[PDB]
Order: sequence, then C-alpha cells, then structure tokens
Amino acid sequence: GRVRTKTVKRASKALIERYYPKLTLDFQTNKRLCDEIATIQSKRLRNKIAGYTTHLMKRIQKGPVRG
Amino acid sequence: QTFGKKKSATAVAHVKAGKGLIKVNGSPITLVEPEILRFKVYEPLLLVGLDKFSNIDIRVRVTGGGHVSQVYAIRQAIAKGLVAYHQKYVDEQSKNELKKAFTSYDRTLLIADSRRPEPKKFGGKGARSRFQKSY
Amino acid sequence: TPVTLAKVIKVLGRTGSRGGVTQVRVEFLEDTSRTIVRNVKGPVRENDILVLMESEREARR
Amino acid sequence: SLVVQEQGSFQHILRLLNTNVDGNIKIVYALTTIKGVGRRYSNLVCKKADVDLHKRAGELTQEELERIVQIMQNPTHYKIPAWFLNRQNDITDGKDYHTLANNVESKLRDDLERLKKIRAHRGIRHFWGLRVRGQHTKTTGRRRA
Amino acid sequence: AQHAVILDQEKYDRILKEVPTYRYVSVSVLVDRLKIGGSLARIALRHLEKEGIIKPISKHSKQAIYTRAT
Amino acid sequence: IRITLTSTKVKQLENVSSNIVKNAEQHNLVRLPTKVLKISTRKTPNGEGSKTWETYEMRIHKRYVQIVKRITQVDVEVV
Amino acid sequence: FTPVVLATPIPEEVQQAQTEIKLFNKWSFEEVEVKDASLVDYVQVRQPIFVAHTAGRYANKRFRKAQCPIIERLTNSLMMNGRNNGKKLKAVRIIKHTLDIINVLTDQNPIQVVVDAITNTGPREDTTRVGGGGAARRQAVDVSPLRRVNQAIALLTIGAREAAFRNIKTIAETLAEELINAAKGSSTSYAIKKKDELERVAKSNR
Amino acid sequence: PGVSVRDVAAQDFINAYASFLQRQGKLEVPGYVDIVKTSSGNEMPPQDAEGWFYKRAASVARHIYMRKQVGVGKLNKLYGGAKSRGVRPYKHIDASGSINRKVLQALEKIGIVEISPKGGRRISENGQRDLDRIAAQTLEEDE
RNA sequence: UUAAUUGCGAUAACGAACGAGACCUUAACCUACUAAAUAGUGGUGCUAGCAUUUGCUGGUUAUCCACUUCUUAGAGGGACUAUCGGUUUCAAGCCGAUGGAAGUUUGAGGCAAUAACAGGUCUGUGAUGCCCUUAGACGUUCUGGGCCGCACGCGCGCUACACUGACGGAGCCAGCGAGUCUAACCUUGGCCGAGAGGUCUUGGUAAUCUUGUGAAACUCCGUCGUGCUGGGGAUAGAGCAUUGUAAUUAUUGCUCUUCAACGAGGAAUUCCUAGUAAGCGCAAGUCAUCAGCUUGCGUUGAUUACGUCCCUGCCCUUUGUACACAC
Ligand SMILES: [Mg+2]
Ligand SMILES: [Mg+2]
Ligand SMILES: [Mg+2]
Ligand SMILES: [Mg+2]
Ligand SMILES: [Mg+2]
Ligand SMILES: [Mg+2]
Ligand SMILES: [Mg+2]
Ligand SMILES: [Mg+2]
Ligand SMILES: [Mg+2]
Ligand SMILES: [Mg+2]
Ligand SMILES: [Mg+2]
Ligand SMILES: [Mg+2]
Repeated sequence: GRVRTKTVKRASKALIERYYPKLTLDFQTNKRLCDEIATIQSKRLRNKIAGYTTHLMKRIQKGPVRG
Repeated sequence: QTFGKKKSATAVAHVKAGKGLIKVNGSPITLVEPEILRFKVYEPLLLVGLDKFSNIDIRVRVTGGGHVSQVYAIRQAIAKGLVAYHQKYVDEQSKNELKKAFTSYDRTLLIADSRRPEPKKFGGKGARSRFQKSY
Repeated sequence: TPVTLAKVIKVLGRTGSRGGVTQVRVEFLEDTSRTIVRNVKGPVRENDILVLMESEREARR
Repeated sequence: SLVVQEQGSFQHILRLLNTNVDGNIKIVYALTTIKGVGRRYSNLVCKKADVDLHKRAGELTQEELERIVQIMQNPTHYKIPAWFLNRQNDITDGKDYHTLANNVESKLRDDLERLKKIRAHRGIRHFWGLRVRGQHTKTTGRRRA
Repeated sequence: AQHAVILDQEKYDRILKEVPTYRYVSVSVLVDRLKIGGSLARIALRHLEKEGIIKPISKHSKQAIYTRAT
Repeated sequence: IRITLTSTKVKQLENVSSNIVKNAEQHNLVRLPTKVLKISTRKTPNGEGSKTWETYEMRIHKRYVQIVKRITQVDVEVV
Repeated sequence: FTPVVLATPIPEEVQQAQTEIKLFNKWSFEEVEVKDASLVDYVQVRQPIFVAHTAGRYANKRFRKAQCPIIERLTNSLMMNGRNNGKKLKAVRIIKHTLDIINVLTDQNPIQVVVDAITNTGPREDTTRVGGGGAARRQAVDVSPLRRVNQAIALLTIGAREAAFRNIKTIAETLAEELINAAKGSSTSYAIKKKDELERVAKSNR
Repeated sequence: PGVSVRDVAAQDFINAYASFLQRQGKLEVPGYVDIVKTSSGNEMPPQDAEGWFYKRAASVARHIYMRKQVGVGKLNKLYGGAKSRGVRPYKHIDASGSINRKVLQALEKIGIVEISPKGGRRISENGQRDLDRIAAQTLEEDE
C-alpha cells in the first residue's frame, strides 16, 4: 500500500544533493520549502517528495544513505 | 454556532446568554419520541453539569437524513454547543472539562461520524454486490 | 469436570488446508512452568486465556 | 372491554343460505364463508344493520340477521351504493344484483355460457381451459392435472 | 389441544388460581397453562389490570408484562 | 443593474466575474450550484458481452447608464 | 440527590438516575462479574450505556468488537433471517422488554443472567475438518476466548428465532425463556443443547 | 404556564383531545363515512369507523398550527401509505381526496382553519386560541 | 519488499518508451478570505395564541439594520502513513500508538499497455467490398394479423408461506434528479367524486415554481390468535374510469366479488468484508399509455473474516514434452 515510487525517490534525493544547505527533520517546513525551488504539479505529489526527503533527513544524521 | 451531523442530517444551535428552555425543532427536547432514543439526546449533560442552563442558548432544528441520523445529529449540535460558549467565554478549562467528560464517553458527540454511503456501480444493486450468474 | 486453564504465550502460526487454525504455545498460570502447543479455532492473540479438556496431549497440522 | 360470562346461547354449526358457519369464530369473517360475501361487503352490511362488531358469532337472533339476508339480497334499497356490487348493470335485465351463495357460480355460468355459445373469444377460450385474461402462456402455469 | 375463546369457569377460576410460584403473567402464560385461547386473554390482561393482582411493569403495545402481588 | 452569467468552462466564466467587480469601481463606485447533466448509456454499440455502463457529464456553472451599454462588450445575459 | 429544573420541565425521574450515579436508565449497569476467567477482557460492562444503540465503527479494524458494549453486541444478532434486516429500533425494544421479562423471575439485575448464560454457553472444545475429503479425519481443536462468545450469541438468538416462529409466545418471551436456563445446568435450552452437542469426540480426538 | 401545542407530545394530545370534538358535537361529518378507506392505496375501511374523523381533524389542525399553510393534496400524500399492489412492488399511493377536503371544509365551519390570502389554508384567527387551550388541560394532569 | 516489473538490493549489462503509479473525477473538514429574496439564521417594525415580568410557540410574501455557523461555489488549506515506539537484516518496508475530518493507495470511480479472438455488431450510421433484388420490387406506402400463440426444460427477477407479522388509525424523516413558445412539459391551491379520476384557476424555461418532492421500510396506539387464518393474492366474474385514429388476445388505474399453489425449498448454485450485506422506497432512461427491467440516489443498518492454497483460478521462476490446429 505504502511504497513510494522512483518519481519521489529520485526527486526526493534530487534535492538533498543541492540543498543540504538548509532542509530539516520537520515535514511541514520542507512542504513549503519544496514548491519554492521545485515545479511539482499536485499537492499530494509534493507532500510525498517532502514526506520522503524529510524521511531521508530523519535518518541522514546516522550514516549517509546510498547515493 | 455549532454543527451537528450523522449522514445528511444536520443540526444547528447558537452561542450567547440564554433562557432555560431547550428547544428541539420547535417542540422542546422534553419528548422527541423516537421513543427510547430519548436517552441518546439526554446523554451529554449527565457526566457533569446537571443545571444552571437557564442562561443557556439551545434552539435546535434538524433537516435531512431520517429518524436516527437526526437523533445523532442533534447530540452533535448540543454537546458541541456547551464547549462553544467555553472558547473565549466562561473559562476554557471548562472546555477541557466537558470535551474531557463528553469525549471520554464519546458516542459521536464532539467529532462527526465520518461514515458516508458508497456510490453504486453497475451490474448490481449495490456498491459492492453483483447480479446473479449463470454458466 | 476435568478442565484446566491456559493463556497463550505466542502464536506459532497457521496450519489447516483452508488456513483457519492457529498454532499457539501456552501455559497454566500459577507456578507457570507449562508449555504445550495446541491448535485453536476462532481468532486468538496474546494473553488470551482459554480452556482445555485434557491438560496435555496436544496435536499439530 | 372487560369480561362477561353469558349463558349457553352460543353455537358452532349454524346454517344460513345453504352454508354452515363456525360459531367460535369472530363475526365479520365467518360471513366470508359465503361466496359473494367478501370482507369489504361483509364489514359494511353488519354495521348498516346495527350490530356490535366486538361480538363473536355465537350471539344474535334470526331477525337480527334476517336484518342481513333481506339487506344482502335487496341492498339497492339500503343506502349502500352501486359500486359495492359484484353484479351491477347486469346484461340480462340491466338491474343491479349481488350474486350470493349459489348465485355466484350460476350467474358466472351464464356469463361464460353467454360467451361460449356466442363463440366469442373469451367464450371458446374459456371452453379450452386457457387463460382468458391475455397473460403469457408459455412460461407459466403448468403442473395442474 | 384445540383451545377456547370464551369465559365460562372450569379451570377459569384457575384464572383466579392465578399467581403463586409462577410470577410473570401475560397472554402467552394464559393460553399455555392447559387453558384458554389468547384473544380474550388481552381484555383479561386489561381486566385484571383494572383491579387485580397483576401490576404493569411494561408500558408497550406488543407485550404486556404483569407480576404477582409483589 | 443586475447580471446573470453562465457557461460550462469556469475560467472565462470567472474572467468576466472579476472583470465586472472591477468595472464595479469604474468611477470608485458601488455562485449558483453547478448543474451536472448525466447521460448514462451502454459502451457497446450492439448487445454483446459484459453489460457495461458509462455515464457522461455536462458541467453547467451559473453566477450573479452610458457605462451600462459599454460593459457587455461564455454566455452573456443581463436584466 | 440534586433535584433541579429549568424553563423546560425536566422530568424528575431522569435527573435522579444518571447524575446521581451514572447508571443505565433503569437497570443498574454497575458491578456485575463474569464467572469465567477467560472472558476477562472479552466483555464490555462498565463503561455503562443508557440505551443499546451506540452506533459505532466496530468492524473496519479487526478485534474491536471486543470493546463494543457487550449488550449492544447481542441486540445486533437479532435483526436477521432477512426480513428484520435494518431495524435496530425493533431490536432494542425486545431487549429492554426481555430484561424485566427476566426480572419478573427472581430479581437482581438481568444484565448478568445473560452473561451468566454465555459462559456456560461457550463450547470449550470443538471438532473440524482435516485436509482429507470424504475419508477426512475430524481432529479436535480447542475453541477461542472470543469465538466462545461470538457463537454463543448467534446460538442464543437462533433458538429464540425459530421458537417464536409460529408459536403463540412472543420473541421477547422466547429468548427470555431461553437466556434464563443457560445461567447454569440448563439441560432444556437450545444453545446449551448445541454447545453440549458440539463437544463431540472432543477430548478423544485431541 | 404559557403553553403552545409544541410543548405537548403528539400522540396523546392529537388523540385524547380529538375526543373533545366528540364531546361537543359541532360535527358536520360527510355521512359517506361507513363507506371509505381513506385511500385506494390501502384495502380495508378504517378499523373503528366510529370516529377517526376527529383523529383526522385533530391531525390536520396540529400540522396546520405547527406550520403556515396547508393544501388538500398534501393531505393525500401524508396519510396515504403503500398500496399492496399484489404480486408487484409496493408503491407510495396518495390518500382519499374527498375525505381530506371535507375536513379542511368542516374546520372553518368551527373556526379553526382560515383560507390563506396566498392560497392554501392558514391556521385561523381563533384556531391559534383553542388549540393551545387543550394543552394545559392535558399537561396539568400528566406530569 | 509492495496491490503493483512497486521499491530496496543484487547484477554482462547500461541507459531508455509505453502499462502500474502519477494523473482527472466525486466523497469526507474548513468558525481561514472573497461573499449572497433564487441560501439561511439572529434582531427589529406589525399581528395572532398561551401564562403573565414580558416567558413559550408561531405569523410576519421589504417590516429596516446587522451576521455568512448551517447552504451554495470560487481561491485555497489540509494527510505526508506526520510523530513516538516495536521492527527490521544496512535498507525498502511492515506492525502498534498518540494525534486527526481524515491513516485498507484515506473511501469509491474515470483512464489504462504489447500481442491477440476468424469473439460480437453489415438489425445504429447517408460507414462499407462483393453477391442477390430493382416494377407482379427484397424499394416504399396502406389495411389487417404476428413478434405475446402452450403437453413441456432452463436463465435473470417480482411477490409470499406470516405473531421481529397483517391490518387500522397515528407519528413523521431523505437524497440524486427531470420539466412548455412554430407550445400544451412539471403541476401547487380552490371545489366535485368512495376511488380511479374529473375541473376552474395557479406558479415555474426552474438553487425561486411543482418540492421540505410530508417516499417507503420505519415509529407510538389498537384490533386479530395458530390452523392455510384476518398469512397469501394467483385465477376468474361484474361494473366504473384513463391513454390513444384504434384496447378484442383484459394497455394501465379503481370498486366489489372469486380466494389456487406456497406449511421455508433435493442434488446443485450466485453475490458479498463497512455506512458494506441485506431490508426499504424515490428519481432518471424507456414513455401517448404500461415496470415485476436497468442507470443512480438516499433512509434503516447487522452477523462474519482482516486468513489459506483445499476447490475454482491468475502471476513469476525452475522442470519434462512425441504438443505448435498448442491437453
Ligand atoms: Mg454446466
Ligand atoms: Mg399514514
Ligand atoms: Mg405514510
Ligand atoms: Mg488491456
Ligand atoms: Mg464467428
Ligand atoms: Mg447492407
Ligand atoms: Mg420478443
Ligand atoms: Mg443475466
Ligand atoms: Mg392480505
Ligand atoms: Mg403499520
Ligand atoms: Mg462461483
Ligand atoms: Mg430493458
């Protein structure tokens, strides 16, 4: 049910490489960060990149993530 | 200015200094008579707060649904009514004293029963069920 | 009335060709000290005490 | 209401227009035991013959129900309208009757015979045992004889 | 049995032998006890409700419930 | 004045509503339910196969001196 | 007992039941023990309710109908055999009738002589079908703490359903005349006659 | 104590009060009663037939008081249940028109119903008076 | 690992196209803005009723100001499995919880690939190859019959065997919709009629009017009393209406009367996991008249699983083949 596809996983890590300057462990902050620098179409689209980027961040502290 | 909802029944009320008469539709609450669901409507006030509702703004009218979405709707109006004049009025710790006692028994009084009925697809008299088959 | 008590320590899993039974490890409580694997019919989860008509000789499969 | 006892003036077995009717049965339906007496037309005559409906069949007198036989065979003269009558306007004589006891089958026989001998559709269609009322005949109505 | 529809008294002051060691009484109790049929058992539960030992607990059409002289 | 306007698309329906609350201040001066028309027929042209049904839809949205005759120049109507 | 009133005369009887000690409208929903330790956590007396119609979502997730007020639990297994489907209001009137139909046969809270009538209506062991097929063995397996409940309900409702059918007695009079025996050692109750029937080659097939 | 009909329950008021119009005898009944069912969409004539014009006349005035203006047709829709169409699906069928019209008539022959200036039937000038009157009769011995 | 060729990873493959998903639609909330006799509420002018410090219930067809909570639709907000734990095997994820209108892709749909079938449709096309016919026409029109025809077998359904009922009063609550000018659509209110229905007005091109569609199941009060009964309404008689040039082989509605099988359905077999099953009605298609059909909509609202590969069966590997028109 809840497996995020490469549209999010590619885009979600497409950011962390160019904006680890800033970026946070809190979802709603990245939510309103996303649409400033990205061109996502729908909210659910953006809220799922954000939900995963935040998820990569909530784990980025302890060891880098492959890629 | 409180809501009340079960399915399409909606019930309304209001917030200011009041009367003592608690009015259902026009015929006050005393008897509502889906005979034994009266204790459904009586239910809120009884955990705490049994009186001084002579300064109380309770007119309630119901439209839509049917004989039991309305009973569930009005209690959705009344219960949210009390915690409504406890927002920037007589203290809000009482909001957290009613929202406490109401919701700690919450049979859908503060929070609206989300349950809406499902669109029916063809090949059946139902959203899920289907016509009979013949091989 | 030869009965005995038993609450379920863990659920080993399911068997039965249609899949409607669960293997459970179990014990009787005071001086617990028992462990025997009975198969059970309706839904069952942890700490569900349940009956027994002979204190041992369970089955499997 | 409440309890009475009454003396031994009740009966089962009571023959009225060639048809015996059970007495332990409450009234207005023990009348339907007669052909031509339905429920609409039984419910009415026995109130426009001034009887109390709460009573079972065991009570009453002959002219308490000769109050009803002369009502039933001459109802045109008793304030009951013409749309209550199983035979209105006739076809033999134009005057409105109420076929009863035997009279139902007999003046039904006339209704069928008048068509059967005229070789009307319903006439020889009745004479065959088939449905005169235009219903479908392949899918339905089979086991019978 | 074939059952009955009027109020003589054979076992019908057993209609007054009508309480001890069988507390609950209503239409069904009346017909069963080697006894009456049950449409005069409705005016009768109305009749001893008028002034009898039976007292109403039940306020509804479909079933009446009446007890002993408690 | 009083105008009532209607169309099927919503953009050029609301490019006049705004374009009239701005002629409302032309010298610093003074939503209906959407109607969905449902056609519900069969996908198949003849009679064959699974009996498959298919609703179509039209969406109808409606809303409501020298300057009067030069404001009316989407379904335009005013009284 | 805090009698008090406002512009709408509040009937006195209501004010002296709930706010005095938070009962059910007539019957004391208060302390009633379960005589079978395996229905510890599988019964929902306390929290009390005044009417058996708390329409709530006890199904979309799995075990929750354990937490349903175990009296609304049975008022549901009555509205069936097809015609009665829907019709909760017809059901809840049968129960509040049956309570004092029970209560007019020795007092003390019929809300218990129902649960006292399910702990001895739960089949301890049971026997079901092996892979097999025709030559299939019937290996016994003990019965669930919740199945023993679920099924003694529909077992009890059914016995009343088919005895109210065509017999002079009422439907509230039937299950009342049926719940009572299951309180113990019924030997004359439908659901007991089936639990005891169902324990067949039971402690032998184990 | 300031009693309107809305503060008395419906059934016991509509019924026990409808006996009042019997107590008086200002009747004007149609006399075709004893032959009517109140609808094609039912089967038997009204069980009692010794009354029920009072109950019907009570019923209409209760709704006429409770709201603004009534009509002859809407009476037919209300009381009319479902015709047992035999072996076919049941349907809502309306009620008898002659029955309901002759009660909307015989009630301004008593001073309880008006003929609304907008069309319909207003609760009369003195209707709003005698209806609340039966409340405190019923209420002040029913507590 | 996921519902998923969905992802993590592993890799003689790398990088890419469609399908999945994204998407669009609708159902949930929103006290946030814009706002409103075609939506409401509160107040006030005027008036009925009740008991009287002025309280209940109405009426108030602009009787003036104010509000935008109910209602409508614009702009948007909002959930992303967030957070905490348990879990993993690093992971992808899964499980529990708190929070929340919302946590089964949130619920339900629309869309939907490559390769195929001699699948179905020339009886939808003024789409069409070839054949046949073209004046005693297979063209077309007109009159009248048939498609309904009844020893019988089967498929979808409607109604019921009743006392969780039938009936009679009584209470009285929805939502999706449709509706008239090169015209007679939806119909309120007044009378007449037991009914069906008849009639003189009437409003509406429709958030206004029909319409709160006062629906039905359902709810309160009574009657009936276990047996074919007041369960059941098939069959049939007689009469009155409506549609229509035309009702006969009853179009349909109404009235009275007649009152069959059916006492819970053998082997078999369909559908279904939440506001779902089932019960209940309503509008729309059809349509002059005729719903026991279908497309939807709400009202009442459960029981039972949150599992398996036993049967039926799909997918992916590996395997064997004498199959290739392919068990
Ligand atoms: Mg076959
Ligand atoms: Mg009615
Ligand atoms: Mg009705
Ligand atoms: Mg495809
Ligand atoms: Mg072919
Ligand atoms: Mg051709
Ligand atoms: Mg044909
Ligand atoms: Mg089919
Ligand atoms: Mg009948
Ligand atoms: Mg009824
Ligand atoms: Mg199958
Ligand atoms: Mg068709």
